[PDB]
Amino acid sequence: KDLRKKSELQGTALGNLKQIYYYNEKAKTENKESHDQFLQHTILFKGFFTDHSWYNDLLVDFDSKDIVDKYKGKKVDLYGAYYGYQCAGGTPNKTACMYGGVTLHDNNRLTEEKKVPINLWLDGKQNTVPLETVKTNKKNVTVQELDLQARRYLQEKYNLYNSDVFDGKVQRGLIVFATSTEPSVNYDLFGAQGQYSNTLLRIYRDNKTINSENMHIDIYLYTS
Ligand SMILES: [Zn+2]
Repeated sequence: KDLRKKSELQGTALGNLKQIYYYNEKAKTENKESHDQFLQHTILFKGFFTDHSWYNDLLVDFDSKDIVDKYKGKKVDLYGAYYGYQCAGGTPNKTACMYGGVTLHDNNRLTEEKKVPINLWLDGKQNTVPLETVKTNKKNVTVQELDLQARRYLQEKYNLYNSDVFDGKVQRGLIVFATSTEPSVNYDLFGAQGQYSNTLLRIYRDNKTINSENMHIDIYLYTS
């Protein structure tokens, strides 16, 4: 208990979360490099997009200058949710923003696609979840990549970010990313801050990375 209640979220926020985890498209590219910055806690990827009608460039925000230095210049893979609202730094009017979602490319490939085990409870009762639901090709994966996939299943299966009206029964929820080599990382499914992207997605800014090898996800849902 002590997770945020769905009712504590204001108007637009709920809709924007559903926009984020169900409707919007995600960025996903392999082998990209750049030493281009805007602000010292950022890395600017010019020409990131090449078939997207609106956007051209991509500005990734990080926690600090230190973290930037780690990927700056290196060959990286990108996987995350981006937005255009209140976003600038690159090609004027054609830049998209994104928090984290960057891992080092070289030596992070897995011979085979890893399917991440999901244990799910609804008011205590266990519910079986298909294994192809969440998967990755990285030894080291950002929590964001796994998180985006898991919440999409939660939307489809449980109408998670829908209004009570449109069959949204879950009122409180918690997602846990468990690993043995380290302490777990868990998110209050209803704890995002703010109403729009730029603020809601700020949770992936730490660019948290966990090892996919022998790891699973725990989800707890409550209709009250
Ligand atoms: Zn567990």
